[PDB]
Amino acid sequence: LWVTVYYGVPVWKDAETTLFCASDKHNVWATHACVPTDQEIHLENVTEEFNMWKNNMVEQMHTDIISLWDQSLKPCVKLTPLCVTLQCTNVTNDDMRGELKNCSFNMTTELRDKKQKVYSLFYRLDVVQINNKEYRLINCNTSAITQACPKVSFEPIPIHYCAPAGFAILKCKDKKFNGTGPCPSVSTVQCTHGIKPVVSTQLLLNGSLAEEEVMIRSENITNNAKNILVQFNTPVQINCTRPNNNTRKSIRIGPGQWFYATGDIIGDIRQAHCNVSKATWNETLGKVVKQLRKHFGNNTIIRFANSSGGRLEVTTHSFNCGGEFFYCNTSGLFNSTWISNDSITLPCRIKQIINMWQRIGQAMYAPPIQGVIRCVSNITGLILTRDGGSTNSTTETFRPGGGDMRDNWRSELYKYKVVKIEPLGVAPTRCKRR
Amino acid sequence: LWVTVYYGVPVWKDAETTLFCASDKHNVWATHACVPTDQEIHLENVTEEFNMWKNNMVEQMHTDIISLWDQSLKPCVKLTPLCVTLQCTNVTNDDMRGELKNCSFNMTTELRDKKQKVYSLFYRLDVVQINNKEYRLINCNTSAITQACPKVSFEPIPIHYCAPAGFAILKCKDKKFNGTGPCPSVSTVQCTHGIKPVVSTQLLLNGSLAEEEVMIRSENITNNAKNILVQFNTPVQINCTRPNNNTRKSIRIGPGQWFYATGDIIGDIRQAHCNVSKATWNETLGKVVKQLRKHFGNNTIIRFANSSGGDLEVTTHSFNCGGEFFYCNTSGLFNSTWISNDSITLPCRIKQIINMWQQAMYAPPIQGVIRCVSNITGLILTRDGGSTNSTTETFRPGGGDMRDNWRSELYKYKVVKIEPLGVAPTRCKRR
Amino acid sequence: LWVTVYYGVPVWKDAETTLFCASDKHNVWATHACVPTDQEIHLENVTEEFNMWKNNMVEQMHTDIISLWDQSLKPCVKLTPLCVTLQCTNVTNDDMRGELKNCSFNMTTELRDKKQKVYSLFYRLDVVQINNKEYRLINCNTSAITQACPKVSFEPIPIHYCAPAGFAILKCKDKKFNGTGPCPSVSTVQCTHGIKPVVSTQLLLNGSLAEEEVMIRSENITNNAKNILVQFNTPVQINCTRPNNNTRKSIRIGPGQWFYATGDIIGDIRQAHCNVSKATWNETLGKVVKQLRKHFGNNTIIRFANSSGGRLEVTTHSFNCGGEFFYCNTSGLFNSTWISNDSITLPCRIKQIINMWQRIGQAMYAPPIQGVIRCVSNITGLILTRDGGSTNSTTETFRPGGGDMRDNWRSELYKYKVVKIEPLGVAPTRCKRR
Amino acid sequence: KKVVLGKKGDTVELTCTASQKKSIQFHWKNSNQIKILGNQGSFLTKGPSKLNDRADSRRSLWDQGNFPLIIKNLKIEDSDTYICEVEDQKEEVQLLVFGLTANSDTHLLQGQSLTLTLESPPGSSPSVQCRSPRGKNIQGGKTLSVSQLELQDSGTWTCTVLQNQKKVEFKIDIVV
Amino acid sequence: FLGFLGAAGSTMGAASMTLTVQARNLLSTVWGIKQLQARVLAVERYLRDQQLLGIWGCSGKLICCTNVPWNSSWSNRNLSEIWDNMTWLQWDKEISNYTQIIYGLLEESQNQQEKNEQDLLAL
Amino acid sequence: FLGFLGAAGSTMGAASMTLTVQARNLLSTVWGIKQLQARVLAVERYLRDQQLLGIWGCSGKLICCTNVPWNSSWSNRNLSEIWDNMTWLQWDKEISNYTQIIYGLLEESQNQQEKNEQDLLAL
Amino acid sequence: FLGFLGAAGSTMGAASMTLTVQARNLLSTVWGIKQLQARVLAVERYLRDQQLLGIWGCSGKLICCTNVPWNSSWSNRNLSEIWDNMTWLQWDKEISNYTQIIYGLLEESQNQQEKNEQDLLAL
Ligand SMILES: *[C@@H]1O[C@H](CO)[C@@H](O[C@@H]2O[C@H](CO)[C@@H](O[C@@H]3O[C@H](CO)[C@@H](O)[C@H](O)[C@@H]3O)[C@H](O)[C@H]2NC(C)=O)[C@H](O)[C@H]1NC(C)=O
Ligand SMILES: *[C@@H]1O[C@H](CO)[C@@H](O)[C@H](O)[C@H]1NC(C)=O
Ligand SMILES: *[C@@H]1O[C@H](CO)[C@@H](O)[C@H](O)[C@H]1NC(C)=O
Ligand SMILES: *[C@@H]1O[C@H](CO)[C@@H](O)[C@H](O)[C@H]1NC(C)=O
Ligand SMILES: *[C@@H]1O[C@H](CO)[C@@H](O)[C@H](O)[C@H]1NC(C)=O
Ligand SMILES: *[C@@H]1O[C@H](CO)[C@@H](O)[C@H](O)[C@H]1NC(C)=O
Ligand SMILES: *[C@@H]1O[C@H](CO)[C@@H](O)[C@H](O)[C@H]1NC(C)=O
Ligand SMILES: *[C@@H]1O[C@H](CO)[C@@H](O)[C@H](O)[C@H]1NC(C)=O
Ligand SMILES: *[C@@H]1O[C@H](CO)[C@@H](O)[C@H](O)[C@H]1NC(C)=O
Ligand SMILES: *[C@@H]1O[C@H](CO)[C@@H](O)[C@H](O)[C@H]1NC(C)=O
Ligand SMILES: *[C@@H]1O[C@H](CO)[C@@H](O)[C@H](O)[C@H]1NC(C)=O
Ligand SMILES: *[C@@H]1O[C@H](CO)[C@@H](O)[C@H](O)[C@H]1NC(C)=O
Repeated sequence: LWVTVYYGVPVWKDAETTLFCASDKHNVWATHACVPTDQEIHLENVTEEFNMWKNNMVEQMHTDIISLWDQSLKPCVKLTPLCVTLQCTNVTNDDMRGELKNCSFNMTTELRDKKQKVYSLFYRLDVVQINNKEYRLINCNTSAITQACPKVSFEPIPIHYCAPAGFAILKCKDKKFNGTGPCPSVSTVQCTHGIKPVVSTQLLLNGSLAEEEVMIRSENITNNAKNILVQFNTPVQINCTRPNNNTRKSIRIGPGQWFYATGDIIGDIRQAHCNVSKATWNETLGKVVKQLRKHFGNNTIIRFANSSGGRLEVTTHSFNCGGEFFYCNTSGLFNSTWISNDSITLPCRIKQIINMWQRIGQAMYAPPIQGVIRCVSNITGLILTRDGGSTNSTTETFRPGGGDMRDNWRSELYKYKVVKIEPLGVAPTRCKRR
Repeated sequence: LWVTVYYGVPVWKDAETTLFCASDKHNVWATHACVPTDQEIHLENVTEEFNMWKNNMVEQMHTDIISLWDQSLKPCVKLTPLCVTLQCTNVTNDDMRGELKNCSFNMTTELRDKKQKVYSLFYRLDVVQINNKEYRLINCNTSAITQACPKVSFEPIPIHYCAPAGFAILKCKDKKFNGTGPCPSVSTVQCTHGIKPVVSTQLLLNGSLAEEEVMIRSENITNNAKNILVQFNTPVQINCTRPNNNTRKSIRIGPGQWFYATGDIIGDIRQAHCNVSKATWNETLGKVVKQLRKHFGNNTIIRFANSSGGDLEVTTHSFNCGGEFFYCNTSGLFNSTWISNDSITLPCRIKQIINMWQQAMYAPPIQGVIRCVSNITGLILTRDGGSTNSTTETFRPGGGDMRDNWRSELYKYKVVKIEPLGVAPTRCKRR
Repeated sequence: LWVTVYYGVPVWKDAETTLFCASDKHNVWATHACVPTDQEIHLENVTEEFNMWKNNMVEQMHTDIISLWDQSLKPCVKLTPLCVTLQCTNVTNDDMRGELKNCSFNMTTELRDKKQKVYSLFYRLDVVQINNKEYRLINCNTSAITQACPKVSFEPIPIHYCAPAGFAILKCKDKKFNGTGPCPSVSTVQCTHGIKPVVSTQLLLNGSLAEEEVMIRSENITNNAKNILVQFNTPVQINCTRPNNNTRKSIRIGPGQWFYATGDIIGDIRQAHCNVSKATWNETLGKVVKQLRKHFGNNTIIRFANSSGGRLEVTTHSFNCGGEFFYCNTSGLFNSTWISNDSITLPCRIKQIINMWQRIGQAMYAPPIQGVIRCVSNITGLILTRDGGSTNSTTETFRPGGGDMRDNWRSELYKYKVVKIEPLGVAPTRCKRR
Repeated sequence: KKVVLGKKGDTVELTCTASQKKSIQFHWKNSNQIKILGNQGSFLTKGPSKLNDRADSRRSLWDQGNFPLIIKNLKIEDSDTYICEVEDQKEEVQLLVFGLTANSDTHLLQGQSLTLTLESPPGSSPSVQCRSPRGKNIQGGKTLSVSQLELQDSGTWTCTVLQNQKKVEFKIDIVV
Repeated sequence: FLGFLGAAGSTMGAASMTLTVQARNLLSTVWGIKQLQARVLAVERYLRDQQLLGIWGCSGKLICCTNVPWNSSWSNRNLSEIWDNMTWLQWDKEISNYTQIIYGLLEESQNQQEKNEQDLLAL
Repeated sequence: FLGFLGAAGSTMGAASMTLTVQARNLLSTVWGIKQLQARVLAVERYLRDQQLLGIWGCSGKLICCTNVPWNSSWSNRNLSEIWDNMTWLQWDKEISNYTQIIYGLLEESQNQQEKNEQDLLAL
Repeated sequence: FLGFLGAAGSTMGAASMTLTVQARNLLSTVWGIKQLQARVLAVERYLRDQQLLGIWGCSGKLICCTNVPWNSSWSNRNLSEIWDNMTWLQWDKEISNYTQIIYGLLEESQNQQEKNEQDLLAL
């Protein structure tokens, strides 16, 4: 029984490392630079301690997404000359009254000493008046606006996070996993499938669903200060569009630099509205509330209210379908009381100057999309925030929250975990080296 | 018979990889990054199948030169403020009539709230008028001009393309190698020879002369849309100069940002020209005709005509001579008809705001008089499609695709990847 | 006899490698990006030749410091719109009269077509008049001014230079080592002792002291053109302060642009000065002259005079501490002629527009630091320069020189040297492979 | 085999197709393999054809993979097939130039006869379908004639010509 | 083929049978740097294990029994139960606090073996 | 002495004499990253071959004998005309459609030989 | 234990006993790329020496005895003076100008031994 050496033994230790991307038109997330993907191995009698809220993959993905977002904004047009006094008037070709502003401003041409008086349409959320009236862009006193490249697409292309050689990613396949604790059924896949870098709040769009029933995953179900990632088993399809027939007009800011204005509108002016099947949403809410009654008691009243308040990005459901950023008002979704063919319409609002990652001093102007935008997605999860109670009430109010994109991407990298292999193993065995 | 493992056997496969530079004070082609150069081993009894027109090395060198030029231009001055209205008049201090324009504009001084009235001589090909008339920079409504830093030089310095460890570069020494097919004499070199990355059209300059006779290489000689790269054996010298005694005047277009602009032409105004020995050029064209009749028949009339037309960089022999970008009208060179002391002068034109062969870059004026002598080591002819019933084959100078200039120097080379792991049967057996 | 291959022999050769940094708000040297540190192993019986004048580490650290300085100024504000015509007037609220200028100028605003008449306090060394008078920034016709980011601190944080794997760093431990020649006491330490990258002239501040005796180190002690790096054995602490109570005022010069200009001085205006103990400095000068007599004869008259002339950086003791760059006239320190409670006050002048590395076309604007600055530092050495003697005079005159930062960093990297391990060796023995 | 129709004076945009979406060297040639236009790196070279002063390609479109052939001032002799050679293909389109007009420019009276003149390219079979505001949708061969001319017969007749399921609208001058 | 670390729940005998696949899988713009440094990290991590194997006299051998005895206890147990039911992960958990000492003993034993062989080869 | 790839046209037996010449040449801004990535690629490509040699029981060897029989399906040529007339390039071309099978066979033969070895040493 | 380079002053016979200590330390934004290229350079420098060891038939062995005769033209001193008086530094300084021919001799001898072994095993 002398010390013997074994190489290639299957032993791992939890550790953090840099994971590259593999992806099966350019995008803000450079999937073209990712390696071409190709492999699933089951692990018998293994018990692995997972933790969705201490997973380093979430922070790594958030940093990578931010870096890819602000990298693609570097070679694009910089809209510094746009920060001028805009003489704006109401469009007047309707509930979208005043929400489309007709603004004219002095403008530089290819010659430095020649001025030009051009016009462009700006949404009311994109301009703030200065005390026809004088207006300026909403982000002329905080951030430098950098117009997004017209060719670069914002479409979420799936990416796969493959660990480097000598590392493995353990994928828990338990169908009743609350995000924390040992997972008695683990697998081992070198990459991560079904990862879509979608940006949204209060509604996880185009995500990966649960397997059998709606999962309530929270770090602290008792502490109300933490979010509650709900995940759906059956998708709730969302239908919505921008009925306005927009026209994109190119205005020169200077030599070889075009500012794609909003031009003019063709047809009638209609509010951007998001539609969810009322029966589908009601059934999904019933299933979800049945799930929450598990952690709060059967005789506990569950109440759903709209967002409490704050920034428009966290107050309203804000996605980016079609290249135009929506800020849909979800007050008509979470409004009910639960006691033990028609479609709900959501009055969205549209912005163009966006500061996605709550970054101070860096914003982006989204070029208007020509034609009519229609996007169909389906909600695979919610981000609810239980309000603080008085600990003596029967009702519990769950208002959608969010704002932390990491909380969105934690709904996908919850089942994975990166480990470092220790293939060198010492043990006793009846050998003696001659 | 048992399987035996051999590691380190002479076996290679064609592959594409990243080859780094090894050059032999700043140059647009980096000399502070290329590893110092350090060699040739003959390979008997080997025949390797080469291919010029599908070689990855030319594409990689094209990408490298583009990246070097677009990287040495970033820390340079930006000339967006030059986009103003230029009140311009003709200079009158004979051939250069109305070709040098005496513009004068309003330009911002080092102070943001003060203006300065300065004047600069702009070439005719560099200002387009707006209907002393009002002008503007030619590349002002579609691209931003960034002046080339005067402290960096466009001097073509030879660069050796070395293959990384584990790869080898095969060099075909067959002196009658036409660019495609088996080469019966292949040699291995650590790095390629000195490759002067000259930028030129219609006339390969400064290249490596071919031995034996004037070799003609084409991707498909029968096709009338493939550049017929010709490589000489006896170089015909070309003497290109700009007689103007130019002087450089510096304008402050911003804090710490200068703009070197043409000032006053001291002395007479004369046209930029190039001289080629008429007898030597006639002999070289005769040799090219003799070697070209082999692919089209002996009785076919070989005719040379000037460029058919298009952009100025294709229709005229353009090159960099010491900093100033010439555009020489070679109509007097390719003008003959071949059937079975005096010097030719080419009236060249000089542009400052040139369009890069990739955005435009402004070459600052060069102080003094420019003269340079170069070797014409090859042409780039494009055949004119026939009607199949005529016994004439008119060749016109083409070029413009800068990959063809570097394909006349990377023709004998080929990158291979060494695969040293081999298996073969022997009678041996492990105990 | 038969050759035998020994792997891992203690054999090294002189070499140059890319040493990396390691150290224990965001800093200007980006010491956070360095790998955390943790060491010394004595090498008996060995003799190694050291040469600090041919030490590649001083050049490597010079390049590294320059690159670190230039890298942290990229994301900072570019004060191009500061280059305007200033209408300055004298400030009046002692001897500081005609030193601070009250400059009022036209500055752009968040809106491109709007202006803003602001005012600021610029020091007399920051402005040159145009020929109330009209002034302009001093580095306006030669360089582009880039204001240093206010959240980036110029504090000298200790950094360690660790050689990569396969290389070793030798450390001369001879207590009387004169910077050239063999060291009979060498040790192998992976990371340097921790070099504070302090920029200074005429006085090596916060440096590492000698062990036994004040060491005089020169490349050629008989050559007058080579500086004479002095290193003290005991510190001479210097008390530097800026009595003016500065008030920082933010001026918006564009979208997401924040130019920080001096406001109104709260209180009285007094010259910033550096206090040095007179008795301590006299004793230290006595020790320096005692040891320096060994290289010029015991009957030599050693004299100290003020600087010869040149730029303000080399004429006066320039140093940065607290964020405000001082330039201390040091004629009060070097005035003595040595033959065989009170304090010294050195008047200092403060600049804001700096070109630290003597580079043409690049400058920096150090934003004002709020409040009164008090700054305590050690004087651990000088950088003297022997003037050209007549070869027939008994008096030797030394004037503080410097200006080459590599001389400052050669006083810390003097005992160090990087070697390359050659673990493969061949030696004959009676072996024979069977 | 794509076919397009001209109007004898307007422009025509025959487009090559590139699968690599990059600047692949291409060349436009007619049926006799006479070069018309061609890319050379980033510059443009024109072949020694009869379209020296007319042929042109939108140089800004070459990056996306579109290599059009703009032919300004169309002429009746310019009717021929044209070929692309982007990578190795023979993307072939045919251009037909139709010239339709009338001999009686302005001198006309009430109750007279009107005659048209159609100049079809040699080697084509056109079909003219006239349209009039009053409703004489006249159908006939290449040459069309009108026997009734009154004050009611004013207005521009959009007489369009058909060949191979392709239709091109024209305009005519009628002032009464 | 239980898969890459597939036998992590199997017996140590089964794992020792399938060490080869684990041995062969140890080597093979924002994404560009994460790709390059991942490759460098993988190469150096594999080379560290190979070098540690080399200086113990176990180069190129997946299984290499050595002369260093089982000093003290080190959770000795017995050879029968450890390789019949216990899994590799638990076993690594037990002796995680003596690994450096074991490695040092192995290093010194290998150096002693090499010195003795060099001594006896000169006879 | 011939030099790098000197025996590339020589016969198989004659070219097998100079394996070390091709063996020792397998390891050694715009140009900076091209240098760094090329170095990493060369290191990885050398380590791949070294690991393939290691898992075949051929680690640290240039000519390594194995225990896998040579099936006549891959090549029916005899030793005389293999080692006396053909060139290593031709041999690589002939068996290039069977290399994966031979590599896998070497792998399994090596692992069975190893496991038989630890079975033997347990006595 | 003397530590890294601890025996740099000790004699050859005494410094040849701690070769493992100097062997295990041979492998393990302005600062980021410097760290990365330092890692890559260390890996290359270790791998070239390991390849040199493995080419002479000494892979994985610190003290390998080989068949190349010690030519007296390199050093005429006896073993009593070499292994008991001089340390490794002056020895490396002494024969630093004869090392390439020694490396070539070792390479050729190892290749010859490999071919001889393969020929012997075929009987
Ligand atoms: C969730 O996934 C759906 C399905 O992929 C997304 O809808 C898709 O959105 C893209 C982007 O606009 C559509 O592609 C575009 O189509 C138009 C023509 O309609 C074309 O002109 C554009 O160039 C672009 O190709 C795509 O048609 C559409 N698919 C469907 C089935 O509607 C949706 O955007 C995703 N939601 C989120 C929040 O990412
Ligand atoms: C334009 O819209 C604003 C916002 O509702 C409103 O206050 C204003 O009265 C409108 N102007 C006119 C002329 O109706
Ligand atoms: C999650 O589940 C584990 C065990 O399944 C349990 O120990 C833990 O308390 C749960 N936590 C939450 C927040 O549900
Ligand atoms: C809706 O969810 C289903 C569930 O698998 C999925 O197949 C579908 O792709 C989702 N919708 C969209 C637009 O992706
Ligand atoms: C200048 O030269 C141009 C070019 O020939 C000519 O048209 C013009 O009349 C000349 N004179 C002036 C005043 O432009
Ligand atoms: C070109 O100039 C060189 C140097 O003056 C001279 O030797 C050569 O003969 C000239 N050739 C021609 C054609 O002018
Ligand atoms: C400011 O004070 C200096 C001190 O001598 C004086 O020379 C200068 O004229 C003063 N400036 C004004 C505007 O009074
Ligand atoms: C410097 O200031 C310190 C206070 O921090 C004081 O203790 C010391 O005595 C002062 N020294 C001199 C020389 O003024
Ligand atoms: C020297 O160090 C002290 C304390 O660490 C600090 O207050 C002072 O600013 C430093 N001096 C310089 C010149 O950095
Ligand atoms: C020069 O030295 C003398 C010594 O008597 C001293 O009085 C004088 O102040 C010095 N000069 C200075 C400090 O400028
Ligand atoms: C080439 O083949 C001939 C013919 O057998 C032979 O004599 C010669 O040695 C070969 N050369 C090489 C380098 O293998
Ligand atoms: C140093 O040398 C002396 C005399 O040669 C010797 O006695 C001693 O052991 C040596 N020490 C070391 C550490 O080599």
